[PDB]
Amino acid sequence: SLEARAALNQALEMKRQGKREKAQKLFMHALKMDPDFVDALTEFGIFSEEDKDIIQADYLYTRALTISPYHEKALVNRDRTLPLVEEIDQRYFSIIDSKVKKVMSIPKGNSALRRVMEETYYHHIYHTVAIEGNTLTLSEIRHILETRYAVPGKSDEEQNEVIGMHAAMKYINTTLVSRIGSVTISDVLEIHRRVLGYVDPVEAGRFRTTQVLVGHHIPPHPQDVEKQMQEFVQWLNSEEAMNLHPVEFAALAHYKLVYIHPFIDGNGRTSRLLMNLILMQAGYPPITIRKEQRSDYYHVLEAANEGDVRPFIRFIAKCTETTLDTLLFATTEY
Ligand SMILES: Nc1ncnc2c1ncn2[C@@H]1O[C@H](COP(=O)(O)OP(=O)(O)NP(=O)(O)O)[C@@H](O)[C@H]1O
Ligand SMILES: [Mg+2]
Repeated sequence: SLEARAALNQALEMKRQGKREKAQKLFMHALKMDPDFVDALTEFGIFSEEDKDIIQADYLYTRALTISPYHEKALVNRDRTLPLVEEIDQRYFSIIDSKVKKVMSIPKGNSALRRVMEETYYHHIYHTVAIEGNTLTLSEIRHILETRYAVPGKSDEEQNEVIGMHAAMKYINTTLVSRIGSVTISDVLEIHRRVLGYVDPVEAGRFRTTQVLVGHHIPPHPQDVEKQMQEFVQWLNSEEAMNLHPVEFAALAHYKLVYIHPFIDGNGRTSRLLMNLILMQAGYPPITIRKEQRSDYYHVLEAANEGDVRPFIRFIAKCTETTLDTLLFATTEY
């Protein structure tokens, strides 16, 4: 209905100008011209809730959600599955909480833990670069970082990706983990400057200025990157975010940054480092997304882009448990 679209637009204009009696009559007119106008049902719901008309607001929201019989069934069935899913997901977080407390309880000086923390550190760099096509072996990465002599017939780009990750991880561990106060945009830029500096020092620590494609994802226009990065770091330091479970917080931080895709390259590596900063600041160890999980990783990011972030949170939860199980399993040393 062309009149319904016009009635709604004019209703939102009258609401903005504070004339709510004229807004109400236009909302009613929009629904008279198109009773199934989702946009007008939802907006008239928001308008109703502002006036503390909770029953009317709920009626309009529920109407918007149940236009056709298949929507009706979807809402009935979802209301049944949700509590069962909330309970399954919460159980999994409590299993992770239990294994974190077991790893944390282990005394820092322990011979077994310290050997394993070193071995996994190189494992973690291997996975974070190998997942984007880096063909370096675990032994080659140990050589590059322990000796600081290059490896034969393997591109300097691949080797400088490793050096950058090492530099970025050391920077986080020394400067950011223990530091008190807010996470700034400059903290993210400082991580990116080290992650990408040794491969592309012109672009390292700098937001992109061009339109890009990330697989199936359309990140914001470069003109909007800075605005969304300001809203992002506001959320990072928000009271809401500090009340989230660390794994959820770390997972959402990771997803939100790769969604914005603010750099021309190293967005994944930076997001995974920011993820591990948040976990370490909450007393969890750094976790790995293995090379083998690339397909699953991309699938849950695509699902997040299309309006459900829970599969991504579960995937990060899964990855966290695998890491904790690896630390705990290495009591074989002791
Ligand atoms: N559909 C998607 N939506 C959002 N982010 C995505 C999507 N697909 C992939 N990504 C992320 O974008 C990264 C690739 O962007 P890029 O700037 O090249 O980062 P990178 O650090 O070079 N790559 P990587 O090591 O694989 O994370 C992927 O690794 C994911 O973290
Ligand atoms: Mg890349």
